[PDB]
Amino acid sequence: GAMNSSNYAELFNNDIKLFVDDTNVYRVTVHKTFEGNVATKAINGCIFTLNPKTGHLFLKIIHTSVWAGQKRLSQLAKWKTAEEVSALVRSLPKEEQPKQIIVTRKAMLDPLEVHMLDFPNIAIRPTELRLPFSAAMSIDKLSDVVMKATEPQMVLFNIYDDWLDRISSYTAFSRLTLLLRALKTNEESAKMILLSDPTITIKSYHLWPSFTDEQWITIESQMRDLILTEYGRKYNV
Amino acid sequence: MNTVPFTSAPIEVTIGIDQYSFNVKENQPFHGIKDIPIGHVHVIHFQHADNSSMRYGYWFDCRMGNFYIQYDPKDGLYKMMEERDGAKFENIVHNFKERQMMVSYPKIDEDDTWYNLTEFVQMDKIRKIVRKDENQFSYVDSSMTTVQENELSDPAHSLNYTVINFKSREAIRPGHEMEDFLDKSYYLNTVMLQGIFKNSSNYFGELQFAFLNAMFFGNYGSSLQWHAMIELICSSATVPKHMLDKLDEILYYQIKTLPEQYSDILLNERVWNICLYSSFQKNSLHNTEKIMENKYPELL
Ligand SMILES: Cc1ccc(C(C)(C)CN(C)CC(N)=O)cc1
Repeated sequence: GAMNSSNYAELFNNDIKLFVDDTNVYRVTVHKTFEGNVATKAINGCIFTLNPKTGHLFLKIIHTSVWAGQKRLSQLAKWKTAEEVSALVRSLPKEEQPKQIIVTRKAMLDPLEVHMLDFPNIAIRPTELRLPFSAAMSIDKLSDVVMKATEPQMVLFNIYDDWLDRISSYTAFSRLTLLLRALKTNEESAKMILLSDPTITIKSYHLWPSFTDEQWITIESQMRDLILTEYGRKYNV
Repeated sequence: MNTVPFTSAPIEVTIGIDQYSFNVKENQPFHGIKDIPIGHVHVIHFQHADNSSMRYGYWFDCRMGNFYIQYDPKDGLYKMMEERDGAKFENIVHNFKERQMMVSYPKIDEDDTWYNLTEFVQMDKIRKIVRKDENQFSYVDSSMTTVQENELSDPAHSLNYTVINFKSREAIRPGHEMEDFLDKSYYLNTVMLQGIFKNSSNYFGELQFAFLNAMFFGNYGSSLQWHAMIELICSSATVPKHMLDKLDEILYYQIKTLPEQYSDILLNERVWNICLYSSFQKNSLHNTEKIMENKYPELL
């Protein structure tokens, strides 16, 4: 059924599963026309498809050309997402295909179920979690490759960098969701925290800085403080 | 005008014939129903006084044989049977009519209700949905499940309605996933009408039979079938104009005939609001929309 606080450890068992987030597939800027009307200009987007156990991220870049001449773009975006996820699954060897796909927004369920009719044994699930994957475009190198794309392009990363060498996938996912929640609530502060100490660098193929275990605890502490503070500045407590 | 005699009425029972009903006391002399209009299917149905559980009944067409009802005290129900001896049958009927122990099918002359509810319903199609080939009439009851219901347990006793499933490979062409899910015209016109039903008359016949089994027996899977066949049409952008006009008439009379106090259970909020207000055909069901609004404005 739906994924929630109660069945959270299932994410880290040995059944292959993917989270799919479509929040950054169809992206626009809204602007005024010369006549004083409002129009949108699309910008490149991405599907965020993540194995939470391994950290493998399948980042399908959605180039603005896929919207040309199309109507009802927000609805098409859900079907385009579903088409691309279905294509990804079919491209994987059978032993690599997921047993479950968890969508972060319930409106993806019917589009994905229809595109996956050929895979009756893959369960399509919603979640009750309010996961912060929309903030993936606050990760500088992910945002960079999406904005630079001139054609449709599948891009990869281990969103956990090398963390699994030292921590479990439960702990890696918790760190990730805390980082992303922070970036979503106050990107400027969050990025200030992550980069304040010039001596800690980001390896060329890593998305995050090379913190020691001790430095990660300090970092994670600062990210919590931010999330509670912003919640302070928002609600006045 | 044809007749279905009853050997006796040994247990208290509400007897229905089409949209009519007669309430009978234990061993009260209800010996038959006479003056049944020829040219239509009919349904005789029963609800025992002592156990309103299980409405059940028989679909039949008097052109196909001489039929009668006889209570079976072992199986505990009124059973339809065929009398093959024509002289025995006419003699039985004439005696019962002389004692005036047969009620007259109480059709008002102006009244086309039954015709309008059974316009496309044929016995031959009924007998393929209800498989029991040794009989010319078809038994249905409240509890019988449909083929599609059994997929999600006794096959011989199933309602073999045409399986409609909007998230199935039959419904969705590879490469037209979004197109076919949001506009079911391919599924309606090519898969179902051209492929399976052959024409819209057979489609409407099954839709009307599903409704009638839902209404007369509270058969839940029949109600699901009726709503699914409505939804398939309303969710299709391209429907022949004659089918839409006829659908509006069909549904109008079904909504007109529905008991007011059974609307809560027999009408699916989501299908009706979608068909009347959101779907492609939102503007094509004027009669049905007007009666729905004036009779069930709560559902909407
Ligand atoms: C429930 C119900 C039960 C019985 C009937 C009769 C037709 C027999 C009633 N006859 C008029 C009596 C008679 N002596 O002929 C009608 C309706």
